[PDB]
Amino acid sequence: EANIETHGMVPMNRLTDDPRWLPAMSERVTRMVQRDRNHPSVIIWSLGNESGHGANHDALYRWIKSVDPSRPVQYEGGGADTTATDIICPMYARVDEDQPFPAVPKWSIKKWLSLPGETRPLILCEYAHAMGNSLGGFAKYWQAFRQYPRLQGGFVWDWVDQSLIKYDENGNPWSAYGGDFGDTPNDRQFCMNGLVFADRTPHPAL
Amino acid sequence: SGIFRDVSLLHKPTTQISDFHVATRFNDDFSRAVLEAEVQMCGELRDYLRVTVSLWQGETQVASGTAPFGGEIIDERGGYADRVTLRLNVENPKLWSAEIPNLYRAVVELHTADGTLIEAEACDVGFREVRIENGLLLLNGKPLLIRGVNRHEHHPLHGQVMDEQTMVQDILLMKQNNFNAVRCSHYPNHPLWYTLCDRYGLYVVDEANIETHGMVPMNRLTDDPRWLPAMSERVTRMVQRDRNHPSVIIWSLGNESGHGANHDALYRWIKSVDPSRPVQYEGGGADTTATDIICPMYARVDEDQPFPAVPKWSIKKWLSLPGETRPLILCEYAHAMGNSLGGFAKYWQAFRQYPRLQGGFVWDWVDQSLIKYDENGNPWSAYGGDFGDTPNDRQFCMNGLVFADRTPHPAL
Ligand code: NA
Ligand code: NA
Ligand code: NA
Ligand code: NA
Repeated sequence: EANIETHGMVPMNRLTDDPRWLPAMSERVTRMVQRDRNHPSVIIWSLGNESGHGANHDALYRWIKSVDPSRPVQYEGGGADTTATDIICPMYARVDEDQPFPAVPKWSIKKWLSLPGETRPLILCEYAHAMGNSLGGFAKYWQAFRQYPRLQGGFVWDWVDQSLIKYDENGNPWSAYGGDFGDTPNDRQFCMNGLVFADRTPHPAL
Repeated sequence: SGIFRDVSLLHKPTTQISDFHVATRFNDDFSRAVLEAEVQMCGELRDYLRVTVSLWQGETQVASGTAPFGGEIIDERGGYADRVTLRLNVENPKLWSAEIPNLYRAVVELHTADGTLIEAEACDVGFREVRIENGLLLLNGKPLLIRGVNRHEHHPLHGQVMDEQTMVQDILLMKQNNFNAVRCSHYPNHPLWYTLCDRYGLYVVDEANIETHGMVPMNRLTDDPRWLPAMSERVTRMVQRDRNHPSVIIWSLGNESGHGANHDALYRWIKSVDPSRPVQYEGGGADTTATDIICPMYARVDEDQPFPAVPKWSIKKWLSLPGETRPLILCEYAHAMGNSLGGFAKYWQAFRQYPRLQGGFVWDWVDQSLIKYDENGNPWSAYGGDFGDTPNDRQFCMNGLVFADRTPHPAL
């Protein structure tokens, strides 16, 4: 995945729809493909994450398709099914329940496949948000993946808690999140979404 | 068996209207319509002969056209000298639908050039466009949601003889219980039925009288070209009879006859002769090349039924199978045998959530019970083998939302 996320912009595609930022975005995509295109484990290129959908995405999608046709390109931003992705790749679309947000709805993944004119496979780039005591309803996803041919799985969010170690005054280490370093404004425990702890000990969800 | 519909004498002149077709074409917002009436004559062609086609709404004549016989050039040999096609413009036509069944009256006059009437024929015209576009069945540009029921022609005292009073009672009860569509399971109905559906507002699936369900396999006759002439008359004579009715929105090739090459042939025949209506056919797995609509019977909402060559996928799953783009409308679902219709709300949740799930037709409208009489004279409702008839299938003829006297079951 290219090193491009402009999530804090308002709207999200404010830079990715601007041709002044097309040269900077183009180097994040093209230098990734030039570096990693011989690795067999890389099967899909991603244009980045949470940067809306802009014309720069469409351009860099087509660049990758011209330079390396051996790998699909995916990109979730701007509604998970834009012209910049070969795969319907939503984040946290539910199995049976629609979430009808105004310009970027998250249809239920069963419903999304049969929308008129939709033919791509669907692979969730993020699903089953493993924040703390979580992964409830995980079996519903895997029932749906096994039943529906174009539901070809997805990527759990995510592998490892992003906790950092701090030390108490007696020397004992402890796992720290968010604003435990004086860092403000922070987002507290939202960095810990892992199936495993930061020392790679498994959570029960694993 | 027997002579179970009307018998009539019709006197025509020797020079006569022998056929007429009414088509309606629209612009993209349906604000201008062209009525195209093709009229064919039989008998002596005279140069004085004329056809006038007039369009009437209530009492006001909206469009008229007068032309001698003579079609446009068709091929190297010419055109039909015994046909004439009139095109009438209608500005802002009142469109037909099941919600608002706006009807015009078309009159087709065969008359001489000095104005002497030879013979008139006529039909009700409903201006509507039925089309499948981007995987959805549209009526007048809007995606339909089919609230349908299958309806046999059954009367508990008269058997299979239909009368206007029972037809009107069925249509009223259907509309009063929020049905908008009826499937003619599984044959062309009495001719009055389509008139009443035109006037009251029901979408009709008009179905050829072809079911070979008892064959082994089911397509043993329908895949045999020796039976193609017999099947071809059941389809072509239905389309020639009923193609001017606006309530008929879909043609059906029949029911439960497998999938044979004769189905593919007759599908393509209808598509060539009448492109204004989709063709559907369930047999051979509900999604063959002989149907424009995925039209399974009793496919479940969420549960697959993976039968070996004719699986019934869950209707949500069926829509997204690779290469599948058609709308899905169950030709039969929610089998209303006795105390039934459990799980009916699951279907209607699925129909409302999924755009290409455009509804279906409940099996079925009326119990096929017949009345017998006990020794003291009291009537009672009889099924299956209550007439000494064997082999029989007992109470399986009673699958209705209403009793045979049209009293509602609780499922209605
Ligand atoms: Na799958
Ligand atoms: Na997070
Ligand atoms: Na629907
Ligand atoms: Na039955």
